[PDB]
Amino acid sequence: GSRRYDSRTTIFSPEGRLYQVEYALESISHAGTAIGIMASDGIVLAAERKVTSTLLEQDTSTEKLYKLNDKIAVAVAGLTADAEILINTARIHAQNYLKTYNEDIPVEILVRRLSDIKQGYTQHGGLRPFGVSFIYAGYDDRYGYQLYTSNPSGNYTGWKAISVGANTSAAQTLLQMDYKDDMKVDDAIELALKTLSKTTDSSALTYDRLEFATIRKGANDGEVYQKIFKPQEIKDILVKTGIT
Amino acid sequence: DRGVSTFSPEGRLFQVEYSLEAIKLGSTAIGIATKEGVVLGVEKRATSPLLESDSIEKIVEIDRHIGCAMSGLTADARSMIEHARTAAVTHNLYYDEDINVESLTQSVCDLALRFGELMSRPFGVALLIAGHDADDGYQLFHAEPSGTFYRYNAKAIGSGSEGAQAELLNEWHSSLTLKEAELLVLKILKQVMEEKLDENNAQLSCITKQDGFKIYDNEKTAELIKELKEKEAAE
Amino acid sequence: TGYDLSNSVFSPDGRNFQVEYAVKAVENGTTSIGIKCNDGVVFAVEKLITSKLLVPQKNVKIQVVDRHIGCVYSGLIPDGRHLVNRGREEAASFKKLYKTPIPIPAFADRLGQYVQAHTLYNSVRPFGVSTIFGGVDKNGAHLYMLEPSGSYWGYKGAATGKGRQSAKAELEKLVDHHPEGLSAREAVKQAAKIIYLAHEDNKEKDFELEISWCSLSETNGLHKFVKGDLLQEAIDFAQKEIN
Amino acid sequence: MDIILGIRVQDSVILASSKAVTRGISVLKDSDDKTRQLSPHTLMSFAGEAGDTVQFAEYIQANIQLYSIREDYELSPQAVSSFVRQELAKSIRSRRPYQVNVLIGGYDKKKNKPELYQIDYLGTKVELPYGAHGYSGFYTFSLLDHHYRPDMTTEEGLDLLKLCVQELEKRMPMDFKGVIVKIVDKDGIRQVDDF
Amino acid sequence: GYDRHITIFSPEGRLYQVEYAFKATNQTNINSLAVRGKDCTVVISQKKVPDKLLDPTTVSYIFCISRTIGMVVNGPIPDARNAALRAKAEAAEFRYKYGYDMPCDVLAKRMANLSQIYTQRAYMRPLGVILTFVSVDEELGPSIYKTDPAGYYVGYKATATGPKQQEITTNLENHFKKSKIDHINEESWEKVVEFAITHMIDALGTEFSKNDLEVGVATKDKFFTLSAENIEERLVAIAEQ
Amino acid sequence: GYDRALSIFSPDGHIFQVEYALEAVKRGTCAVGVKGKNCVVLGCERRSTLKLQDTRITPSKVSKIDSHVVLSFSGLNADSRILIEKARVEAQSHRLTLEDPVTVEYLTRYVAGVQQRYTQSGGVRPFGVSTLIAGFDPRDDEPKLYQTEPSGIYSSWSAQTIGRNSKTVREFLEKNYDRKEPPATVEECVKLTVRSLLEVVQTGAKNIEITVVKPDSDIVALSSEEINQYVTQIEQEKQE
Amino acid sequence: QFNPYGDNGGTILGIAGEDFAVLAGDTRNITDYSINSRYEPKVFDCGDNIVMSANGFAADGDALVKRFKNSVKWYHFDHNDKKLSINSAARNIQHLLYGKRFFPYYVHTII
Amino acid sequence: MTDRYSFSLTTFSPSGKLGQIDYALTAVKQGVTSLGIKATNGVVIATEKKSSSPLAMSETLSKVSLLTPDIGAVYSGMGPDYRVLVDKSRKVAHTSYKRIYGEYPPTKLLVSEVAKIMQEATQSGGVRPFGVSLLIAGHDEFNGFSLYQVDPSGSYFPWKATAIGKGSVAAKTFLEKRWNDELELEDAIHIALLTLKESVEGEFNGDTIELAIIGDENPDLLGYTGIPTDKGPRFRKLTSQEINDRLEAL
Amino acid sequence: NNYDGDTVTFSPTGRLFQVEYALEAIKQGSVTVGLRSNTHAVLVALKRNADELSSYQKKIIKCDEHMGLSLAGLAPDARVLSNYLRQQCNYSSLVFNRKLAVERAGHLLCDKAQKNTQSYGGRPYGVGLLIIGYDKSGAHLLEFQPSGNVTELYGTAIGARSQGAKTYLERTLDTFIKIDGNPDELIKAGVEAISQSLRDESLTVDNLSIAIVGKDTPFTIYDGEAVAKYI
Ligand SMILES: [Cl-]
Repeated sequence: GSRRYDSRTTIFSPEGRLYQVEYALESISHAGTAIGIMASDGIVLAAERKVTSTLLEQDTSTEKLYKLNDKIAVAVAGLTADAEILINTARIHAQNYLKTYNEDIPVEILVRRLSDIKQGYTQHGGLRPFGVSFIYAGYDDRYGYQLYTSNPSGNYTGWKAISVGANTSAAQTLLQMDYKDDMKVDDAIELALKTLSKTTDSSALTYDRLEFATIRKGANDGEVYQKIFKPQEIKDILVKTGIT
Repeated sequence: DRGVSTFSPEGRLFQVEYSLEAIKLGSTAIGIATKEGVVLGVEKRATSPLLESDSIEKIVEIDRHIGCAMSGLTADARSMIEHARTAAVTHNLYYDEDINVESLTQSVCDLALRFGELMSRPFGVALLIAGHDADDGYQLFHAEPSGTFYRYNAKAIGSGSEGAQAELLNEWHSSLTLKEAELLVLKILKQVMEEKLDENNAQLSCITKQDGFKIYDNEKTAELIKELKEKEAAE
Repeated sequence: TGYDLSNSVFSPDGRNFQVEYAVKAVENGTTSIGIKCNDGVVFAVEKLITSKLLVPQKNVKIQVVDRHIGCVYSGLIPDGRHLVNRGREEAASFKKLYKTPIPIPAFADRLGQYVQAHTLYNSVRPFGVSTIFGGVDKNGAHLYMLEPSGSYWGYKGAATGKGRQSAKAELEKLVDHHPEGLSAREAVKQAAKIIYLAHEDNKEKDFELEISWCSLSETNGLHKFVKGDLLQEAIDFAQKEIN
Repeated sequence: MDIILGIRVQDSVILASSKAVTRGISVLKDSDDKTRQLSPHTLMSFAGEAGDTVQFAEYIQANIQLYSIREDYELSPQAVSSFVRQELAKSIRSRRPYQVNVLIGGYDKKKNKPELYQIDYLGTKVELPYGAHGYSGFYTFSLLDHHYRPDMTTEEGLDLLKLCVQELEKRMPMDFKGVIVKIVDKDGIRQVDDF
Repeated sequence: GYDRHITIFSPEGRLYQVEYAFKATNQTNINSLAVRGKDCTVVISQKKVPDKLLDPTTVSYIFCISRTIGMVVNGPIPDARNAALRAKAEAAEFRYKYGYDMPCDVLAKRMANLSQIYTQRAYMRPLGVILTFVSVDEELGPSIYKTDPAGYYVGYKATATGPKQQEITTNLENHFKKSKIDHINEESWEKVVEFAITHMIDALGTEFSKNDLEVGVATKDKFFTLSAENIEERLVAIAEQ
Repeated sequence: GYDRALSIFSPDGHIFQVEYALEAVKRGTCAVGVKGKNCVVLGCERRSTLKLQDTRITPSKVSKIDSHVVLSFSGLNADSRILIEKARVEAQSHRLTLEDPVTVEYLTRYVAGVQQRYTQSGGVRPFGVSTLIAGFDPRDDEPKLYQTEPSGIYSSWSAQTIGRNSKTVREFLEKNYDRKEPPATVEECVKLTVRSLLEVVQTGAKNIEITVVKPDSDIVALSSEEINQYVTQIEQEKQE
Repeated sequence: QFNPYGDNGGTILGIAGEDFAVLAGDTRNITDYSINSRYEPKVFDCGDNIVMSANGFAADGDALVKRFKNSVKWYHFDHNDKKLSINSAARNIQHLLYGKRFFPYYVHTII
Repeated sequence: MTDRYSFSLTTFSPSGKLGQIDYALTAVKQGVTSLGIKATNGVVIATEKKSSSPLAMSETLSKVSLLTPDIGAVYSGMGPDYRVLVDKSRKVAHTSYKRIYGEYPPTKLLVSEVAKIMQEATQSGGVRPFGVSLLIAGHDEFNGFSLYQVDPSGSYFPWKATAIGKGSVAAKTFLEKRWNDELELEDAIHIALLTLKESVEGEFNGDTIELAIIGDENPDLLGYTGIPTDKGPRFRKLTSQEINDRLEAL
Repeated sequence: NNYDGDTVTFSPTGRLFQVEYALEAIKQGSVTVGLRSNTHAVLVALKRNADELSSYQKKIIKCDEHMGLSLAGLAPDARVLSNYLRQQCNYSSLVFNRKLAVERAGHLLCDKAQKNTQSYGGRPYGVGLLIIGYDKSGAHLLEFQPSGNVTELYGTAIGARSQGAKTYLERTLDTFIKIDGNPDELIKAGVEAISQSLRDESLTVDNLSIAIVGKDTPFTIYDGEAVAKYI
């Protein structure tokens, strides 16, 4: 019957690893590097678009940085199509929570929900896992600014600064070297772009090969503003920090 | 790979034959039926001294007139016990009476072959179901994962089974007393066990018409162990 | 290779080897035949007497569908029974909705589509039977033969099983020597002969002859088993021709 | 059940709820506590059809307690009330709706404010300084309209509540066997044993 | 090498089960041809009754799908009948739901979409058949639309299918290169059938008796198959000029 | 639905998927449980490969199932969340129907039952998780400590460890833990738990988490500095 | 409107002796003012020395008696030909009757 | 029966490759060249009508398809997969958008919906990915003119201009030199015809080329008058004659 | 070989190996004998024990007052099939007030066993059954195989060493068929038949199992000291 052709996506190796999760992570290691850096007064999301063309319409393009609600955003690493399935689920969960409790969803609860979905695809159903790793940047009134990451296993962890995708070993060393706890958003912006500039497999880091975003309490009084940077604004911040 | 319910060329179900190998690895359990009662005894086999051995529950009550001992993958037995308890209670609800030991055993054994591609594999545990009813008196059954159950005068299952069964072969007769059976289970357990038999790493139980199914206290079993040692030293 | 391990898999030829292996089971079975006559059809089958302990006339192989259709098959007997059970359901629902009994060509496609359905998936096995069937409807007599692939045609004479070549040769002579046609009572006698001649391929064990027929004149268009004197008359005729 | 009142003062919420439980002809109990603690600083009183009331209250209680454990965090009174309202709004279009009216008195530890929410069986939520369900409002609201002030102390709130209960005991035909009063403040929930 | 057993992509970007279903198509060893007249669409197909025991009247690869649509099949008869029954059901449902007779090209698309599903979904195998649908459509006029196991379909001026399709195709190609029109300029369907048979004879290089052919004709508001005597009359006219 | 029998018997009588789930537990960070006379302490390893972590928001290794019971684990982190959720739900369902919180034994038996069900259900793999469940039964001052594992077997322990290098810390506990006189105070029990982790952990900085559970729903997690004081005192006594 | 119930009349009587028991019933079956039958047996031997009668709506009575007799048969199969005691029969009948709690057997049963 | 293939047929290999998606892209590579160019006041999509036989009527086979009145699509790869995708795309444009908001979806969202269908075939049980790459050109009020590519994986990218299939590498290089941000629609059509000539071997005319535009509103093609706000479809398929006219000025 | 992984797969010679392996399980099973006259039908079964402490596995199952069978092979599968027969017998009685014909009972067993041989996932039944009964056309004896093949016979035997008993019956055919209105002599012929299949072991009191049905005889099983008469 059909058994003959079954890959068996949800099984342990003899070593106690989930084959497909490991291979999905290998897939993600080739994706464009995404970096998150959390500061005391905001969060930075910086990400590298993969070998773009001159004919790509950059201003209407979105492959890396997506908005989940007004307070939470995500940086994607891996299959964009897989990520969008999960992003629409997360967007719904946030609105379900808002409808039920009349309060914006706390960041961790959203992250857990998405991470639980990914876990399900590794334990049951016989389907391949989502080949996606997220960096979640978000704010709530309980924990303030938060950075998380999730991967195809469905395991998630919290971070002060973190990279996903390509060259994370190199990237995480550079972040670990220059990061400090009292750091500010404008400093974190500079660190994010400097790290990408050194870890990039491209010859030079330019505005057209980047997506960039900041979650700031730099909004008029006690409230939070998400800023997805436009191509011209990414070009300006590259000149400001002194990379181009 | 291959079907779960596949027949071998010899005419046996592969999975059922493999589950029997799991049961051979399990800890020893011995049952002895007499006209004064049935005795059930088990090797606890704690994997470390820090494990509180009184938490090892390999002897279990199904109803007041039916007890049960297990050997093999003991986690698999929990749903079997649950079904057995439910079957025993449900029959009492429908018929205002105790359920026959055989009928209970049959109800448990009907689960065994409900596997395919229902559950995904046979049970990896054998059961010694011991009880009493008015029609057939004191009874001991051996319920396998094949769905087959044999009634026994005495039976050993687990890692020391064929050695213990040969010993039960010689020792059993139709005029055994309950006290004689208790000592005989303890004797044979001590023989096949790796570690030295005491009240903490071995458990006794019995089922009598008057008092029903009872698990023995460690203090009570300790006395029967001391009584055994003396009677073996006596010749 | 591996194209013969799963049903519904095209080999590089364009063939479904599992169906062709089902044919081998059919070829292993006993001989069964069909003869189309003037106003009806005659079915006959070889029943191997495995032992003296078999009760004569009891293990009936030919089956009736509705009241006007006869079915006989060679190969895996249970598979044939399963197909007839379906045929009876098809014929019942037809008559339920449309009032009239199912026409034979209509009935033939109901079996055909069902057997063909068992060559579409790997989760089922093809039928291990060639079925010869037919009867009398409003448009007259019809004889069909249905293979494991779902392939079926109308026939003047039909034969399947281990003695099919022997039988087919005999059927071809009848078609040549009777262009104007064959009568129902003639066809019963000839059916008996052909089974007796086809028994040379299964000559180790002795056998029991079983015959049935539908005929507009002889049975009012209804399926009936050939019994008693008419059966013995056909056996005598058959025994005379082999000697 | 019959009479449930609620009043939000300066620094606490006070809920008064009758003790009588009547089954048609006889008063089966005169000491029934028509309330459940949903979280340490959130109390829900309730009244409506038999069985439904307690089943609903305990179901809400369990869900909030489940949330409290999962997140290691107490939901705000507003959040709990919104959850409760949704459950009732879902209920009203069911095969058999919950016939239960509730008051949710809670102290928001973040804002340092007492909060009273009145929700009926339809899922009709309103935040109020003082509230009631059933016929209770008809007698008491005229007194509360007059005497209520937003800066009242808890002791002043209890005195105003006594005046409301006295008016009910005078003019209501049913003997509701007095009320159990409970206070919800920054320190949690406590019961006024003498009333 | 399980990428050749089920309908999934091979490393080359190929579906081998679809390609092997195309090979099952020629297993009957029958050649079909379809051409269009002014008022009609004619389809002819070789008829081969090898066994004398067969009732030759029941041996047919041409089907009457609806009153207006006819279908000829190149491939094994079980799959042919599978397709035929479905196309009949689809044509009938279409009329019930939408209030007018299913067009030939729409049916061809519907059957092609079904065949596409068997190329994508693994549990369903492709049918080893090429379905040539013919009608005189009320909007488009004389119509030939053909479907295969790949789920491909297209309209035709004329077409040919079978082991010797290429010889027939080129023969027809050369005729339409002379005439420089998309059809057979002929009033009666009788002469269009005569054209079809003549150009099959020339292409295949074989002579036909009445029992060697099978003919289907689509006119306005009906499709019908010719009897052996109707074909004989056709063969007589060909021989007499 | 996907019905495929993933957990099946092999010729030698083993269920490899259950055994490979144990290998995932062997990979997981070390967890330890030690019960004193009037307390239970759950120690947990945090691997220091991950720095730049946010320890405020990162999922803690010890989880409250109810106000009186806690659950730590070793193995797949994602898998552990599913067991914890189910356990938490069952804890509230038990309170709702029985009008009494779960016993530690009951809660363990439930989690172990869930783990077992996944070893003979179609279309699912076993949980790559072993748990340590600890706490105090309602209105009871006797400490409770249980262990579960992928196969679905569970049992009670005076002290126990699971995860990577658990063989070493079990060796330590087997010689240092006396049953006749367990750690009489909270201090003594925490000290023995920190000591046992220090055999394996590497650095005694942020790599040790300690959670102390006491009777009557008194659960507290120690801070870095509080644990660091135990680490300091242990090594100063060791220098002799 | 369709009324699924009917009254077939009749009267039954059970008396328990010291070492015996009787279950009597008239043999008249009726609808409204007409006699259907002057001899329609109402009390049945169900095996295992149990007698039964389900008086009232005869269709429901016949259905119940039929089902209990069947219950007796399966009790023998499932439990090694054990005799169904009168007390066990009674409890089994409770579950038969209560099984249709919300569309009852319109009968007064005596065994 | 039952679809017993409830498990994924596309899975991650040790290297992190999704084999079936790569092979689907290989199938797309073998397919006939199609392209898209965005201008300031329009978008053009074009491809070669590769006729399987000269007896076949290539007008009946439409490679360029209307999805909504302001959105059009062209492909490279497996035609049958494209045909069912166009059916599903048209339907989803109604069910998940028009029947809710009372208007047609914007290009990007319809693309998103198509992409979702193609992703699901990449992860769901018992199916292979679609063996096509789409180029979807469209217009909507708030985003203006846009051109998107959609791949077998479900990934989609917006383009100023691009090409897919047989001679895509050469064609993309050709477009990079010619494209600028000040092109008029006629200039884009001219470049499209030049670019497409390089990949075509045989006949190059209006009968062997399919070409459509997303441009100005066509009130002549609306079918009715009387509602000022309804101004007609921006999608228009160029006729065989209209193509040949521009081939003379080539 | 490569075509024995499941029941849904024909071999190149047209064989169903899983069915043949299920057939093999019957040959491993203990011997049982069936035989009939015109008035009575008899089952005689050799019961098998695990060891000397164990009981002897029951081989005979009652299906109705007028029908029952003896088993050989997987006993749980016989339990499933006998339970199905009990129900079908019971449905015939309840709905039609009609005792189920033995021939029709065979047809139902055949069809039930067949569905397991054509579908994926399942397995064939691993048991052979000998059904005896007395219906409106007199005494009957059937032989069920899990291939689906059911066969009406005068006498037969299935199980290990069954060929000896089957040869004896084939010789005795003309004698035992004529044992009308004499149950004890028909049982004697069955006991003498099953004796031809014995090696080493002999018929003891708790080893032998006999059943009988007839004209004025309900299906009744004889075990223990009830069969000591015939030893
Ligand atoms: Cl369609």
